[PDB]
Amino acid sequence: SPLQQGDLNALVTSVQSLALNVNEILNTVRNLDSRMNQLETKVDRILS
Amino acid sequence: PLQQGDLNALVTSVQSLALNVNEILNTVRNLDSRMNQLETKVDRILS
Amino acid sequence: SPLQQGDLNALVTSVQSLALNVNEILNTVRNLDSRMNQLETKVDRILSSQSLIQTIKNDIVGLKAGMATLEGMI
Repeated sequence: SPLQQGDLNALVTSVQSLALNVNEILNTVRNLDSRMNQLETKVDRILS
Repeated sequence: PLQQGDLNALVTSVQSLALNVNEILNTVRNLDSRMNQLETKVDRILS
Repeated sequence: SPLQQGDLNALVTSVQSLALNVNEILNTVRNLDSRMNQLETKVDRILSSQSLIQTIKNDIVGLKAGMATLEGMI
């Protein structure tokens, strides 16, 4: 048989779970974005 | 059959990709940590 | 008959084009980590400056004490 589904589904599950993981990453960075909007509003206040 | 022994490179590459996702996790974590630092700073300022 | 590794090769070039973009974002986000650390450094600097601000507010409370003393008579 040719190259079988071993490495195939190995890399496939890898990239799929880690793509949903990248999604969770960008959600955490969205939390980061919100908190940096907060801090930047405070710094705009103090600069005013 | 096929002679495509060169797939191990791409396999370890997608593993390093897993490490890359965990590394952007470390990224957002360190940014959140320095953010907590500066938010304590701005709390001090507002006080 | 089972399919062949056209699935392998085309999907390889696709996932590799996307993974290099992931790694490019990783490069720029390490740069952004360094820049955010520098922002944290500068913010700590300005907070050390607001420590001189604390010293000056203590100077002002001393100054109001002195002004009350001098004003006491005339």
